[PDB]
Amino acid sequence: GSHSMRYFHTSVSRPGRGEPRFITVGYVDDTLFVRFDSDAASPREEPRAPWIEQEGPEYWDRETQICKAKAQTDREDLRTLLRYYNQSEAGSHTLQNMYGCDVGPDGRLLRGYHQDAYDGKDYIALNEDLSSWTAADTAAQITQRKWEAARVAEQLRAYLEGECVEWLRRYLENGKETLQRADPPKTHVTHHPISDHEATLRCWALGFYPAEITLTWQRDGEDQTQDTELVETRPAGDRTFQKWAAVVVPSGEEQRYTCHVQHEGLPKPLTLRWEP
Amino acid sequence: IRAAPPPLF
Amino acid sequence: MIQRTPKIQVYSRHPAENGKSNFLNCYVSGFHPSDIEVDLLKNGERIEKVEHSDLSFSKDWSFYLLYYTEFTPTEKDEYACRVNHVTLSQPKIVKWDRDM
Repeated sequence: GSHSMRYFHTSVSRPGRGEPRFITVGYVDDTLFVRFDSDAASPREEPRAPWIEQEGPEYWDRETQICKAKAQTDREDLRTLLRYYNQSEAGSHTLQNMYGCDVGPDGRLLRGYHQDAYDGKDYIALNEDLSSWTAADTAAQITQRKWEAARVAEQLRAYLEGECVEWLRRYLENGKETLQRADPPKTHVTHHPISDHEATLRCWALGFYPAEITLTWQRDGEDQTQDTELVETRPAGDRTFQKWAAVVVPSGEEQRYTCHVQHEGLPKPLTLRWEP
Repeated sequence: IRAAPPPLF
Repeated sequence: MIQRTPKIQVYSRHPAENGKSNFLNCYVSGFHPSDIEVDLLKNGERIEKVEHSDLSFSKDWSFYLLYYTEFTPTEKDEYACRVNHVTLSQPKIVKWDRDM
């Protein structure tokens, strides 16, 4: 189906405790495949998925140079932001950057991204046109003016349309055994007495990949949205994800309640009910 | 594969 | 300066079966800023050599981490995850419940 590649970067200053810590990770869909941490004893970008290990020394060498280069620009940018925002040099601040691409089943570009956030707030983002910017405030507007002057969007567009798409395609092929396999959820419903008058029915999905899934309860076929407790989808640690949805049900009414599961690894949505 | 870093802010 | 407090889930990789080896997970998410302290506890004491994922973040920029360790659950042993973050006046302890 459709697929994505993302690189995530975070720098956190720590005045009085050395230079900002820089951590970057790359993903294809929901699979981590590369990491770099500036606090690592001998920092290099390291593989985190088997299908990338085959890349050669020139690959790893350039990736590591880029990681170190980005770490440095983040450090300078963090100094710049203290100026732009009239802030003290005393406190810890955070710079985050994400970029990447989404491709359709045929591998053509669907959307590219390149966006930054300071202290958890939007700073500057490349628009969907890959040609113009959204600056969050008058500070980001300074960067916008510089980046418009240096035609930075053209450079990113070229990457996003070119290498991003082409290398994502490469990775999808090299890691076809896992990246192109959907593992459907294993599903079941459990029952948990609360009092004499009600019980919790909890609809489980376990062992699925990728992470996207819909778990719904209905009562008499009406969605129980406002009444369902939905936990965030959570990693199991073996590549797969878990999720559950729970409702509180009046005793005796359990059969009015149906759990509905949609996952790409399932041919048809499932309907479950509690089976005592 | 990664992109080259953009210019400073 | 925005701050977002952690969501915290504590759970096993596989359905829990007493005396059977498994992994204990603590997934912390939705938080900002990124500095956080997470311990996994066995009967109230900190388990050593717990590993964690590398820092990453969601579409809304909030952060997430997974902390994990090998464990063999039993009837009587109690497990928990203890989390401290700037948003918390005291560390939060979330007990492991095999049904969640």
